[PDB]
Amino acid sequence: HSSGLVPRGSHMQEEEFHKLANFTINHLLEKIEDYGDNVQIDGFDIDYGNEVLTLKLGSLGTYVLNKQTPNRQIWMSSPVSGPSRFDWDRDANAWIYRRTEAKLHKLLEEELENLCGEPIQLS
Amino acid sequence: MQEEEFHKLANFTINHLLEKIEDYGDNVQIDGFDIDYGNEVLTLKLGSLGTYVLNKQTPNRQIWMSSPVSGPSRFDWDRDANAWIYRRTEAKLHKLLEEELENLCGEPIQLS
Repeated sequence: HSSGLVPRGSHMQEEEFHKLANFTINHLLEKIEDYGDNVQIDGFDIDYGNEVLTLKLGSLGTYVLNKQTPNRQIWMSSPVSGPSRFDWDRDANAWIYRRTEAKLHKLLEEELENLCGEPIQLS
Repeated sequence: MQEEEFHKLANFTINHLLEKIEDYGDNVQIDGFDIDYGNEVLTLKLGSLGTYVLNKQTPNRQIWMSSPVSGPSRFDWDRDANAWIYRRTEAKLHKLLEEELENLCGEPIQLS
């Protein structure tokens, strides 16, 4: 909660990072948009622009996701768990927060069900 | 803090910041400068240097910021100082952004 851009030697080439990150973020936008149609959250609003993904859950809070290209990471701010950073794991084929080993899609699945009462499948 | 009062101040603080960083981008030369606001989120892309994100967290009555230099922070409104404060470090929101942009872009800025 004090450092930002930290150098690393296992540097995924910028081209490969954009493919994986663009595909993952696009998948999330489509599936969470369907989620808003099947549940009724007062103030629901998901949108993408200037490389940031924004999910407003009304009075429940706001999710923010964005690419941090210098670090080769996806960054997320959550109303439930705060900040986290995700790296691509070539052996698991998923985005992982190494401080806790939580997978990105499974974490959003777990938190959204607790907040809105209905399940979602982002895997 | 009343939810109504939180929305007033936070909209004022974020909007004030947006206009001043737009003027700053015109008077300095940053390759890839791009600032924008939409759906209550403020985004500052400094090209290859990274991306700032600021947004209101209404349940907590806080402004949240993600920085490529210092990472995450949370700000509360202090009625005696008239500023947003990160209580873990006592940093003011506008003074913190002033220091990092000057270090990054070489020119000073006035966000107060």
